[PDB]
Amino acid sequence: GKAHSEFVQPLPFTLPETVPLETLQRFWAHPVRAFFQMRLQVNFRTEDSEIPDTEPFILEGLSRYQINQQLLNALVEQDDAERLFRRFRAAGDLPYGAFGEIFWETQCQEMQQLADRVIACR
Amino acid sequence: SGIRWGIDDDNVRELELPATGQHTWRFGLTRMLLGYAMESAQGEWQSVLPYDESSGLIAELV
Amino acid sequence: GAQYGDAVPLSLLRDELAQRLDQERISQRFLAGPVNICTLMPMRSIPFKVVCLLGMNDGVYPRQLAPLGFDLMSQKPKRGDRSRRDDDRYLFLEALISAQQKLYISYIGRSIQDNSERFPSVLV
Amino acid sequence: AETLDPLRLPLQGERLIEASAGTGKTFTIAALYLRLLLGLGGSAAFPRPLTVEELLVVTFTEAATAELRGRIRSNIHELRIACLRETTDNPLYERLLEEIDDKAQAAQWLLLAERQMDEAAVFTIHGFCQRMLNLNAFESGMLFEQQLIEDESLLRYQACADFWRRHCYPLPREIAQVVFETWKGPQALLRDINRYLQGEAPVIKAPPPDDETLASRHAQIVARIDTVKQQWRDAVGELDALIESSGIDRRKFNRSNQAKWIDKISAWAEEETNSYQLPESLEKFTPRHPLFEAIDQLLAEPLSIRDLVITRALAEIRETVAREKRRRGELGFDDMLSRLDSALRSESGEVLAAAIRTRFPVAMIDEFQDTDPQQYRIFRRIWHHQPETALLLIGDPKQAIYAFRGADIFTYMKARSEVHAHYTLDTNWRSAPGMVNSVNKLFSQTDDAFMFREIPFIPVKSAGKNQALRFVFKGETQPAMKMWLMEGESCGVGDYQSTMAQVCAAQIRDWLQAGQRGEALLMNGDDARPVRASDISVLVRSRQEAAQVRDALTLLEIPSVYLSNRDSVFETLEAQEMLWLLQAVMTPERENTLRSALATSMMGLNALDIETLNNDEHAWDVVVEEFDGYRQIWRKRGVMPMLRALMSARNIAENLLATAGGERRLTDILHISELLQEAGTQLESEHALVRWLSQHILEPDSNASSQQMRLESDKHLVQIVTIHKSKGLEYPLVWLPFITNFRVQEQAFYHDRHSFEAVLDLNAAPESVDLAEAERLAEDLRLLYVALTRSVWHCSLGVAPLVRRRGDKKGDTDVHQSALGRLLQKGEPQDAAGLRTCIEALCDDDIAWQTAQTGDNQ
Amino acid sequence: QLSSKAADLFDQYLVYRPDWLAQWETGHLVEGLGEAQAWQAPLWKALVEYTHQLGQPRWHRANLYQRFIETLESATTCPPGLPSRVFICGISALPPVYLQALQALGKHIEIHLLFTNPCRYYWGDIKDPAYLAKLLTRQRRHSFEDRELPLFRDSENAGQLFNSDGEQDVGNPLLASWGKLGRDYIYLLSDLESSQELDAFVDVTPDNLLHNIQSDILELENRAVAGVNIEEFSRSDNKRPLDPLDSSITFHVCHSPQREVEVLHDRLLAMLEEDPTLTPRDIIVMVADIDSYSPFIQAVFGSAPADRYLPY
Repeated sequence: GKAHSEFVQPLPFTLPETVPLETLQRFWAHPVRAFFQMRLQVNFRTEDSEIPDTEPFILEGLSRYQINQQLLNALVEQDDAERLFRRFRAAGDLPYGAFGEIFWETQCQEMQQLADRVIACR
Repeated sequence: SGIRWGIDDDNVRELELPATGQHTWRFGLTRMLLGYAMESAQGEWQSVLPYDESSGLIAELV
Repeated sequence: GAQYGDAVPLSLLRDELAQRLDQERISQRFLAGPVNICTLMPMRSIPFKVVCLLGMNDGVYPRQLAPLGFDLMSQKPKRGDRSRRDDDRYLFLEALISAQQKLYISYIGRSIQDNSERFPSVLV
Repeated sequence: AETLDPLRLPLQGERLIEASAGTGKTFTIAALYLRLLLGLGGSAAFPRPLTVEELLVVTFTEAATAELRGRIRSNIHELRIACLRETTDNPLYERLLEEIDDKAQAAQWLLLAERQMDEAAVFTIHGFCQRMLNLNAFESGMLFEQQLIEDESLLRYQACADFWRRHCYPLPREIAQVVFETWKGPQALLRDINRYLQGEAPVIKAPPPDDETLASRHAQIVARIDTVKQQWRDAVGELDALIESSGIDRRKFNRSNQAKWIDKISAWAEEETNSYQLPESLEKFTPRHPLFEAIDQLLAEPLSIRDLVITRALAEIRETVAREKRRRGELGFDDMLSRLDSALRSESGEVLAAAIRTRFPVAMIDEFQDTDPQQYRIFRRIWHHQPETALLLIGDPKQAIYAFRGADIFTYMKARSEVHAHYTLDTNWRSAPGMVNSVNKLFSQTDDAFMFREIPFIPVKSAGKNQALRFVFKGETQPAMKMWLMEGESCGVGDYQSTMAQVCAAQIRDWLQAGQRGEALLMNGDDARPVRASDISVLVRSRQEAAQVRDALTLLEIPSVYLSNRDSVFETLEAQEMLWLLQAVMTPERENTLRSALATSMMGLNALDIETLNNDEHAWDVVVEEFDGYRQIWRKRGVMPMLRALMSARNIAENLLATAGGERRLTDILHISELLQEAGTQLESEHALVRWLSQHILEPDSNASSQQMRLESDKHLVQIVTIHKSKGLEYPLVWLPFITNFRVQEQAFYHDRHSFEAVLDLNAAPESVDLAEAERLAEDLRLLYVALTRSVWHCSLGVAPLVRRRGDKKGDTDVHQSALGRLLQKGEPQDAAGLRTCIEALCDDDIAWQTAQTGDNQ
Repeated sequence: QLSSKAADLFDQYLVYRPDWLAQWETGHLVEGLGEAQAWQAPLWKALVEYTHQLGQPRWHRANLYQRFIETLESATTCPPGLPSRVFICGISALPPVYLQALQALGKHIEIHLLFTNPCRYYWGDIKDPAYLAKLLTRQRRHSFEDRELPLFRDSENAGQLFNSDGEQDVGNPLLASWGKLGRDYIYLLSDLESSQELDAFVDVTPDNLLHNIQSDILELENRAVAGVNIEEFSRSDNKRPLDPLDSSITFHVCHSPQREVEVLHDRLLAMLEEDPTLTPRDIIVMVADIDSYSPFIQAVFGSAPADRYLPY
């Protein structure tokens, strides 16, 4: 039999005139991933996973990352956090009652600790 | 949406569990219909945050 | 039609309907014309030129069915009994004598998991 | 305390035969089976001969059962023809022909018993009880069809979620904060209590009252601290301690902070200033108050909610999962034993107890190490009394390496007391007299080498047929045991695993290069063979140091095969590619996700190959019908006709073979394809196989069928395998590098010295900690003895004097807290100076010791 | 579950033990039985009482064929409205009451039984020494002559038939180990009064190993060598030889059922290729259990390419 040819090949391409900034940002975030996902339009997608079996008792990953970003963006404007806390408790992504309260009380403390030296030079 | 458990409050109280009033199909459909009704940034109404996605001509699936 | 009178929970009807739907078979095309694949059919003896068997290891052939545990005829044997073990051991000899030209018998000797050892059956 | 002649064993009452490793245990049970099957022995035999259907052999693994049945099948077929010929080439059957009175009745009995061999009663433990419960239905309470399942984790977690939902939710925050501090959620809670729930429920030391609820206990603790916090404000305010150089100014600041510490009520964790406020503290470092003795009361016994929470969880989770299993109609392999035990314990089944002993008037047990207390209760209740029905026991009292599965040595410890007779076998038939002398000499320094009087000394005699096994290398010969001493004072075994783990690989490479050049030899008598590059093996304790030893060998350019590969097949790249490849068949129209499969490394295309197909329309149109037909084949016949058509059509199996190691990758496709058939014969929804696969991708279970297979057998590399998967195999050359390090245990869980029950103290009593630590000390010694029933010719090992503290120069060590250091230090704490000559004292013709070599030979 | 199991047991009782049901209808027990009859008897009594109380029909299997044989014993040559001629073949094992009914029916209607057996001479059991003297009558052939079991007197009056059981010296261990059902069934068959028997056996010439096996299992002679004396054990060439390139009976060992099916596929294809006159209407293959093996058969016989695709 004949062996597998190497995947890397010289490829013809002509440079366009105008390029957006965020296109450069997404390219330079991870160039191999960019070459796969915008040059020849494939994506090795981790397909849509199954529904989690229960309500989240504890938060990790993006499910707390966007919460941290939203809390920092709210706290940098020196606004009330109780309104946004009510918003998330209405949305339904917090532990029931006391555990969510304690989670909020520690997350707000750490984001305020960052936000003090953030706002020191605003 | 966040729908994981059984159907209604009778179902969650029949198996002798506290009525959390959330993460059920009635709660999810109410959230989705309220999100069809208004926008999400305007605020909560009945401790339910409306869902931003379904607003167009796709909502017959609801 | 058997004239029952009381009520029934739905689980009886549920699993009874499941077993009744998973009971029916199809035995239509035993003599289609190409090569035939079938179980060792009880009460059958047909001459053929080539006969081949599979799965002759220990603990699988013959079948090992325990009785119900309170049977009466299992304590007083008689002449007209029909045990599955004796039926299989008779069917093996019938299949041996039904051959005409060749024969082919195989089993499993080495377990694929850790290269342990197996054994064929007492008949072979 | 005496040896055994196998013919001279009386088959009455109870007989226990202790048999150490290197014995031929299989070659002992068959002789007794053949003797009892016809009834030889005269004054020391059973009253009547028995047919084969009346005999019971209980064995652990089906791989052992199928081999034992074949061995008896061969022995009967040999002895029967030997009886007809009346002359036998084997001395054992020559001896057994002495007591045979009739040389024509035996030829009838053996021939009639041989035809019934297929249904001989030799089962496993689970199959024994199921058959007995099916045979005895009414008094037991069994259903007639059992949907069998074996995955007791999903139901366990699902039911634990309900307990956490209904017993943690309505608490107030001031109580729930302390609960949240210890463990966050049910997933975190189950990890630390999973091993307690399985099997038999233990007995808890110091049980709290059965009605003390959570709020009542919390308020009681609040009131317990309330009086001390209220009355400390009058205790502070007088100089009742002499200030001096021993009187630190920080304690003045400590009750200065105690004045602040009388602040509130919701604070839980008290300050450490109260520890010096005790009569047992300040007097040695006057009563001084009536409340001064109250703090000594409340700081001698700790405080928490964890005991009550765990105790309230443990019974209810077991009750709920059992109720759900009963309601749905399944039954577990870990449940049938307990179901039989209750029926035997109750008074209803005495007719069952008589009926089973009527049908099975003999009992023998294989290996007896995994003697569960549930099983031993059954055996002692059935056959310890009710005479003229004897029982035999075959046991190997050490080597005890199924504690994580559930085997308990205390059941055997109790069982040794009541049984009277004791027997031991000596002949090895396996290894060198030098090795036998080494394993006899290594344990004669101190009596009771395992802190247990209930297990004896180990006198083992070598064989006589193979009394000249010699290993010769480079001129002179080579002694049995060669230990490697580490230079220095206080170095970790991590230092060995980083630097000096290459020394063993260097010696291995030297051995292989010398063997291929005819310098090393392997010889018996006068015949000789060269040493191959295959039979040398090395053993480790845990999976982590496999990486620490692999780099020491691949640096010197010897590839190494791995036998502890408990990695599931689902973790590799092939399953991730296979999910995309199969789901693209399910979605043959969505052009975004259809292109996932053609870019895979399995499919084998290039960038120029995809670029010319993206722009073209007709080349895209070609593959549409090819996948459409594949979907029709799957919807018509099954996964195999669908998948093997793709495996054949694109000419991929041959093309992978030309690549470097594509044959290594190709096996996993067929393994996954085989697993999909047993998936799809159970599951009937066609679309649900994809969600089954994605569900099984996430959690990597370590079950049987999900493991890999081996590839090469013409040649073999150096084999690395763990201790647990190293049972009953012959190894010429071994290496035991890291057998000097230890790992102390923390959770207090011990067995009582008299009751032998699983007593459990959820607190942290050091008296119980020492008792739970002595068992960990003994099991490491037993595993060390497991490590030395190998190495027919030569064994070697390393050692390192590791001190627990971070400093080096202190004059002591900590290896005597481990296994080998205690037996080499004779139960005393020593140092390097006290160990250097102790190592060299007992060296005579069998201990070739060498210093640490910080260098590379090739 | 209990109701279904009891229904199955009563069906088997009704087909096999008529006298126990006849006694339990009256109400007395039957001596000598084991346990569980003390509750199984009044259950059946109450069942028949209830099914008479409901007005349902009363006749069932046992009292049906008993009165059938009773009214067939005393009648004319044939009652009107019956089939004149009948053939019965493919029989190996039926309950003895069916044979009793066929015995009662044979006096009036012509019947034929195409019983099959792998032996020619008698190989059954014996009850009494007076039984075998009755068995010494003659069996004929279809056209011309008669025949009977070999060496008419000294063997069967000798220690062949041991005092209680059947032949202790059957010889061929294959037959003596596997033919329990056949031996019992032929003993049941050979205990009639109107039984007129005549056979037609085709001999087989020994040329292949399988033909050797069939000839030795038909003629009832042993070909084993135990090696009793030293000369017999030393010599080896007293048996029959075989050609070393014979494949009449082969064996094959594999590791997985998929590999087994692949091996059978390639071997069957090779034999079909080398032998010209072999129609695939002849080759059959049996398996132990079809539900655990049919996916691999589907696999090979769907993934076979069309160039040499054999049907199935």
